[PDB]
Amino acid sequence: MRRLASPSLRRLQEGQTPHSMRKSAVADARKKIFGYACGMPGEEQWVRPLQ
Amino acid sequence: TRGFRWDLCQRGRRRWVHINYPPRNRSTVQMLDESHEKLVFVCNGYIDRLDPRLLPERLRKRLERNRKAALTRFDGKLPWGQAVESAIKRIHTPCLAFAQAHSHHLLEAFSMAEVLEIEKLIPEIREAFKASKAKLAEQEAQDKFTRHVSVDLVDLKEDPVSFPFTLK
Amino acid sequence: LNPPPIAFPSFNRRCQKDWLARRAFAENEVNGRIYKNVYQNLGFKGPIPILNKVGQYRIRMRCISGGYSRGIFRFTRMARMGMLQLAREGWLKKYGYRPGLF
Amino acid sequence: RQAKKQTKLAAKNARKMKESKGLLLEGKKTALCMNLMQNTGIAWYRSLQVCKHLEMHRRAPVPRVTAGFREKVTQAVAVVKLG
Amino acid sequence: ARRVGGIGRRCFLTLHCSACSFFFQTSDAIKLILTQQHHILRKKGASKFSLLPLADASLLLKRRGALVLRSLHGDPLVGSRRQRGEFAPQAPTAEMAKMLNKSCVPCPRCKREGRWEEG
Amino acid sequence: CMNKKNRLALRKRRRRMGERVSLRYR
RNA sequence: CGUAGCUGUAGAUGAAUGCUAAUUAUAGAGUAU
RNA sequence: UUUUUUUUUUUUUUU
RNA sequence: GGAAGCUGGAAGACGGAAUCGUUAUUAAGCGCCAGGUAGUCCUGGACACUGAAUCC
Repeated sequence: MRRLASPSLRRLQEGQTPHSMRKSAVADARKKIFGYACGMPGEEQWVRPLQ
Repeated sequence: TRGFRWDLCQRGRRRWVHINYPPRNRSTVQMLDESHEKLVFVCNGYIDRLDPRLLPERLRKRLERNRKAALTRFDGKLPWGQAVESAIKRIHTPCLAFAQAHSHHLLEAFSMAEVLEIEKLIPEIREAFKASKAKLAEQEAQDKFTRHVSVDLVDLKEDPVSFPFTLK
Repeated sequence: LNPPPIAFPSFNRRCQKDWLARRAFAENEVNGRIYKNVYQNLGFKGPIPILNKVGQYRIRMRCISGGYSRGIFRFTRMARMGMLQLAREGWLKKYGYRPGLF
Repeated sequence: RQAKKQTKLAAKNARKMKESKGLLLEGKKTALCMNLMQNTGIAWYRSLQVCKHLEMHRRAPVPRVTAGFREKVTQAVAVVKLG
Repeated sequence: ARRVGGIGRRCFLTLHCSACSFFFQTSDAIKLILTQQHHILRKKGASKFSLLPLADASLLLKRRGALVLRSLHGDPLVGSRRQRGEFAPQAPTAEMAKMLNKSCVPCPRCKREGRWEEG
Repeated sequence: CMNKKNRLALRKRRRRMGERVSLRYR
């Protein structure tokens, strides 16, 4: 904890790592500014334009 | 120039009782005109059943393994009766069926013995219709709201760009 | 004698039948995707007999100045004779058609 | 003309007479893998698969016949033949 | 002359890993996830336990096991005959990388969590 | 792709994309 | 881009590619050995 | 380029 | 209907005779796609590289 390392130690006990949660922030912002499609089963019908 | 569907070249659901669709000595139909569906006609029935008891030791072992199992194998029956026809028992019994007006397709048949049982149960089946009418009103209110639609936003809509706002 | 008036085609029962399927498919286009979505979610492949008579593939190319259902392109929408008469009557000049090049 | 079909049929029966052995080690080529292909049900694919368990070079000349060597070779063929 | 990858030594079937040094084609990806099914099932916490028999090492090398692996792998490189010119197949590693990282499958080299990447 | 010309093209095309397909016959 | 150049194998008497218990893809439906 | 590279070529374009 | 794995002892080294024609980036080989409004050909259309000889 000390002074500046207050939040680093607390996150370690919760299970945070400096590699896994780093990508979660990038994905969270990416999914907001872009579409929500993630290859789910059944989303192939909504992509085809109407004829 | 091939066929459209391959399902027509296969045997569908078993009819239990086998009846010759093309008649030879059928009478003339009567009534069943306004409805134009499920015409009534008389024909000849032919019952058939299989009792796997008289089969040999060679063929009985394989037959039972396919019938009484977790899943059906080879339709749970042997091929054409090349040698099992000896144990086949069939009794002729007059029967009737129904056919479609325009489509002219067979629906089902009933045995003569079952037909007489329906007449004896007329009093028992007639009273059963009264119970259904009781629930007719109850189900009307619940089945009427079975239509999901989006919420209407327009509300006989305003022009709310900036003005009007004091008008509101 | 008198070349046909290319603005109004003659009567043809088969030609009119092709256009009939177009309207049916457009209204039923929404229902087509619903049938595929339910099967995909459940993970089972099954037929859709209802799409046979209202399918997109039931419609095919046809000649507007005609009624034959062969030899029609997506650019000209005309048969061999339909393009020849239209080009020789002086109608494609405004649309950038120079027959000088081979 | 038609007698050729019956005459060539004797060759198929001759294979059954040559059977009853774990593997026909004798062959025409020097390479063990190429000679092993003479057997029925084995080709360029299955020929290399058998040699994988032998732990030897691809173009390895056939070694001397041994009683204990046949058992290992015969056992590997059954595993490969399963598919 | 007849090298694999062409002039530019293309590689549209391999995936790199952030940790350690080890790469494999998409063909081995299917076998790795199936073999390490016990770890994946326990991570989350019958119809659910349907692929248990496929975890056997010897069953995969049999005739039945060979067909199961080929069924899942659809060979994305192969497509329609009209897919010519600009309409050419791209690297399918984008979809494979997502599944391999979300499933939390350990790497054969070193036991680690999701560390795979496209490469 | 029925003849040996067009059919072999598909196998050679996949060889340049980072795949190995047996070649051998046809 | 293909026959490349270059360079390993058997300086093929034995390279013919059709037959099929069996899967890959499009499509509402192309199935049974 | 003596701390430089580590290599075959296409059918529209540096207006 | 198209392609692929495995398996492989389908019928062919016949004939130097004869009939279809090429005015040289011709002839002979090899490789690619544009349209045919889901897939769906060894033909037709269309581009590019190696590219010899003769008395025509």
